[PDB]
Amino acid sequence: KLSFDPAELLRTSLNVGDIVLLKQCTSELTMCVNLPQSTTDPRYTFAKKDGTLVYAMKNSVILRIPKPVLTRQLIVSFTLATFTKFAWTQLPIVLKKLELIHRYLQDSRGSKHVNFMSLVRIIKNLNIKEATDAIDAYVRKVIDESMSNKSIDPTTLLATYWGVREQQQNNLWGSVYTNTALLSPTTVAVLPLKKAHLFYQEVITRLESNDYQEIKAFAKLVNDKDYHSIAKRYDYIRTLLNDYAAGNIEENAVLTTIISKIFRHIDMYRDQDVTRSLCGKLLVEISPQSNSSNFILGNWDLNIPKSGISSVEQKLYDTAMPTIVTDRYDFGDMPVFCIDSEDAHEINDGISIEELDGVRSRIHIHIADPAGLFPESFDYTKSGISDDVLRVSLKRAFTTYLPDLVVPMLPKSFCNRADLGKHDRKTETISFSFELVNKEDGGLHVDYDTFQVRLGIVSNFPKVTYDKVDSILNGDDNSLPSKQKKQLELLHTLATKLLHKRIHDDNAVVFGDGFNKGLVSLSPDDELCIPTFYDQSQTKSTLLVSEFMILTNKLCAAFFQENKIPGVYRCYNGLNLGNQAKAQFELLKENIKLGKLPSLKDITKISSQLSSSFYSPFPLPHKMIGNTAYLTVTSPMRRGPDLINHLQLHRFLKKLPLCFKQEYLDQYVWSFQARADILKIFQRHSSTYWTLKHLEQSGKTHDVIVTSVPQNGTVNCLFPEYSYARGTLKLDPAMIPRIGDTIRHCKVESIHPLDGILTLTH
RNA sequence: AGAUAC
Ligand SMILES: [Mg+2]
Repeated sequence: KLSFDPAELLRTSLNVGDIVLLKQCTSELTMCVNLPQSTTDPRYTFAKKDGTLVYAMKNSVILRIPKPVLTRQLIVSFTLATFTKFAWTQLPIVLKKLELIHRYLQDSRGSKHVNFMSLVRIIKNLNIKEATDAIDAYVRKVIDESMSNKSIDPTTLLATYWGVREQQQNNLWGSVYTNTALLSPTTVAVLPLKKAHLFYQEVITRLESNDYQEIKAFAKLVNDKDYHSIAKRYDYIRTLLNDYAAGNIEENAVLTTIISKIFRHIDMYRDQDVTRSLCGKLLVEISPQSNSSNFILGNWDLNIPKSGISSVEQKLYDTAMPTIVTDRYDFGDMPVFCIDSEDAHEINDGISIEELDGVRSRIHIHIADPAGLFPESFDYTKSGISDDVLRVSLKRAFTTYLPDLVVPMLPKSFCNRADLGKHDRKTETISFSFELVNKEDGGLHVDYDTFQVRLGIVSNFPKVTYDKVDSILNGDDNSLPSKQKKQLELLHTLATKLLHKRIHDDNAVVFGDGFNKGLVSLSPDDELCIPTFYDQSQTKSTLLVSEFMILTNKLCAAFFQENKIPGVYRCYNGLNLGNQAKAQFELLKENIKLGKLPSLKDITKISSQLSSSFYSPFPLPHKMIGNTAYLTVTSPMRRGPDLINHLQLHRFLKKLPLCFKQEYLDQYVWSFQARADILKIFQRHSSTYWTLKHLEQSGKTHDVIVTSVPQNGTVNCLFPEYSYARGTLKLDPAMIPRIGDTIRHCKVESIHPLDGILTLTH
């Protein structure tokens, strides 16, 4: 065991024996020595080289290496020491490689990510002496050769991480993202030498010369409120403030000091902690009157198009057209229900039912077929991907949905063509058909032998929204044909039994009330700048739609496995938990069978025992949805995993050579999981920004629920009324509260929206 | 933190 397989990360959860890097101890190795014991305290116990323990949140783990009292302490310590030693020895050599291959990976035009693993492999497999010979070809040989085994050397891994954190300080690499489920790094940006490293070197130089004269000249202009000259003269400083508020340079400490000096020289801002919000306030103050300014949108990793690389790609997307334009089953005038919101972009799904008997119904799930618009759907002559629009699409591994804006994974042209829901238009689908039988027990049974996958056509699309459907199933609405209206009631009654089945039979875990309140929508102004809040609805139509997609996705799992097809699955492992905690958890899991579903107060206590879901190149149980594999196909225009599962289908159904061998898959799943993580983050970050910006506009008291153990006399908390208003409370020393506890009257200390900071007193 | 849709 000198190397390990990245796959054991997916197969395993955090467990004792794991060797970790913590956010606390980024420069010392640690090792998990105990798991959480209760809901009262859900932290893991880690041991340092010194035998000193550390208790930390599962998510404080930045990277993970999978697996007589004194002997145990001794072997724990000597192990950690050995790994550190061999790690340190490589490090001066690794820094040299990092600077070097940074020359080959960099793109001159903007930030560009790379799989962190692929990167580690290059570090290991590279000879500096051969790379410097006047016969480059070598380096490119090592990079392509990174694809093979796929095993990874832990010490090189550790050293590379350390090397990157070091060269991060020179604006050579972006942040290292650590996936929540695997607890391991996924990707890191490679920032351009001239546009970021070098630019900020010249900035620092020009600002410190003649004892910070230009800092001084600038701060004067600000105090004299002459914003005009700032524009002509000091735009490089606006840039700097911008890169701080957006979160691009928040890790370069020189620049933070520079910024401290500037605030120190400005009257209003002089005494205040240097926070992105504060850079935002200033930058707003010295820039022409806007209506809103979400600066998170400037973030390089969020990677919205602004000049750059993505600005190049959208120049293609704007003029791209799916001229790839044949043996499909036609469903005729059979009606297809596309139950989406009024404010929807991509219509990926439709439902059709045929009532055959009182006992039996046949179901058709018509998924848009974006895979069809590309030569790769059918072309067995060329292995891999030749197409521009397709490579780009897979790079934007999902559509980016934010309260501010949306960035579709696919071009507008391809979306109009592939979209469902266009009435009386012959519309290509991929359709999954099967039959359900009502069972004697009142239950329901699914005939997998009915299950069928076909390339179809549909054209009869009833106009429907989750609301219209709901008012229909209440009787409020009767604008629909009685034949159509009854297919809905039938579908709704089928889902109810599907859901009841998933709970009692698949031991699925399904959430109750309160879980998605105060979500964020922008409203426009006298410009989308007004936040309005809502709850995600759990209704008859959502229940209907959801139950079927879940089922569709479960079945393609079965299909891909039985036919030995490489697919992108979505998995969920859960946590390794202490025996007393596993009972606190299990006690809640029987409550869902019995009829009570968990409250968010109840979930807060449980939330300290949950994992997150992750994509995988091979089947693993998604242990929430049920006890079985799960492969997402229902949203091929907005999820890359689904989109890839479709190209495999096109190949298979036309009995062609498949598009992807299993090896090409692991590379993409890494690419996808990376982009998935970034998006979860920036979704939370922006909505938080807006939750807080509203709490600012609204003006001192609110009720909260405790969500953490006191660390330095302070707890984490959340607002029941708002999902993205998470803060910290300074506990009153006069008295300690448990997790899930409510505190009704609380004083607001500070609010920093661009930073996500919310502070309170009791 | 799970799920669906977007
Ligand atoms: Mg829909």
